[PDB]
Amino acid sequence: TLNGGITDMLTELANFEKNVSQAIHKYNAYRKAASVIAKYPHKIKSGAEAKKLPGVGTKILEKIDEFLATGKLRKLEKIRQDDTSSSINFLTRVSGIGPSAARKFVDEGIKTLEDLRKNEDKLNHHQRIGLKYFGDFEKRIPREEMLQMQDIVLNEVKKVDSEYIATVCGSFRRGAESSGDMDVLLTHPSFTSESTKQPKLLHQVVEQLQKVHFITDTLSKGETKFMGVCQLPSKNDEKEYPHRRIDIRLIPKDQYYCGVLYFTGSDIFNKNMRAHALEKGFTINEYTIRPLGVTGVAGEPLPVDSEKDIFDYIQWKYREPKDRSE
DNA sequence: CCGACAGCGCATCAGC
DNA sequence: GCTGATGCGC
DNA sequence: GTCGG
Ligand SMILES: Cc1cn([C@H]2C[C@H](O)[C@@H](COP(=O)(O)OP(=O)(O)[C@H](Cl)P(=O)(O)O)O2)c(=O)[nH]c1=O
Ligand SMILES: [Cl-]
Ligand SMILES: [Cl-]
Ligand SMILES: [Mg+2]
Ligand code: NA
Ligand code: NA
Repeated sequence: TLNGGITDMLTELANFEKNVSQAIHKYNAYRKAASVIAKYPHKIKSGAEAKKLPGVGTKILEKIDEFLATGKLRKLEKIRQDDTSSSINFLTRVSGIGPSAARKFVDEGIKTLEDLRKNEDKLNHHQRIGLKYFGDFEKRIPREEMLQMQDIVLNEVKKVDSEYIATVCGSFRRGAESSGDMDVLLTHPSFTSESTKQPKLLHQVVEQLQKVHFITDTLSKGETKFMGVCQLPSKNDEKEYPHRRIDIRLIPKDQYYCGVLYFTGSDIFNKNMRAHALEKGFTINEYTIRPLGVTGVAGEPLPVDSEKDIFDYIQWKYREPKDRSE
């Protein structure tokens, strides 16, 4: 990409803040500046040029100047020399291994991919699966494969009940050419806001996708969220597709637009939009938008008939999913 | 000069 | 086993 | 680490 060196540097700094420092706001800060720079259709030539962009303040500006001048950041080279941090940075790339498990592993002398394989009895189920598919889960999903997965999922939910609705969200719905996982929003006029004629709806759908061997593994399961692993069928004589992460969310119908807003993101967009909602006197979660009182108590859920209605309350112009790629 | 920084679902662990 | 906190991931 | 107040 055009400013790929700068956004790589910021992402590496961000990974350090998340994985090692656990400095969440510094993580998001590096991450926000990385987002707006990758989006800027111009070759950044100095830190001052970048300091014109939102999210880029003094210290990211200075780090841009250092990186432009040298190809490097001393901070990053020092982190890369730190064995504990670097081991932690690697181990947190396994799905299910965060900073706590990472440094637990490192103190146990477990710090490599093959260390993990030798001590698999030390991993919980999520971590075992993350290790099993580690190479797979480093691979992104071409949009063309996302279309095939979408075809399978949307038809299968119709097979369980023809009035299920399934919307593939996340980066795919913002039009990305590749995606990290598959995010499937699901609902049914049976299910309205927690007035349940009887649940088990998500399990029914998961059952069916397991039955056709699309879902191959389970990471988490509740009444509203399933996390697991799935795989496209291969044709005879031919290399398997990589296994893929999948998240399916079952949401009440009267909450569909909040659900699809949230599940479409991006995460930075969601954080920004939700912050502006607080500034305007509302709170937005995946289910509802509510008013806030002076003392902060949330009101009752507001009517929503579209994504645009949510933008209207907080006095934003509607943004197509493709322009929410923050 | 400093405090805010989104909001949630599910799994597991520590202590009882 | 439960509560409540922590961990990890959308 | 940035931003807004
Ligand atoms: C991680 C995260 C996600 N979301 C919402 C917004 C997200 O859009 C939605 C999907 O989460 P995802 O992790 O799959 O994000 P994505 O956009 O699909 C990624 Cl670019 P990729 O999967 O293609 O690699 O969940 C949040 O609201 N807060 C969050 O902290
Ligand atoms: Cl570097
Ligand atoms: Cl709610
Ligand atoms: Mg996704
Ligand atoms: Na991970
Ligand atoms: Na996801």
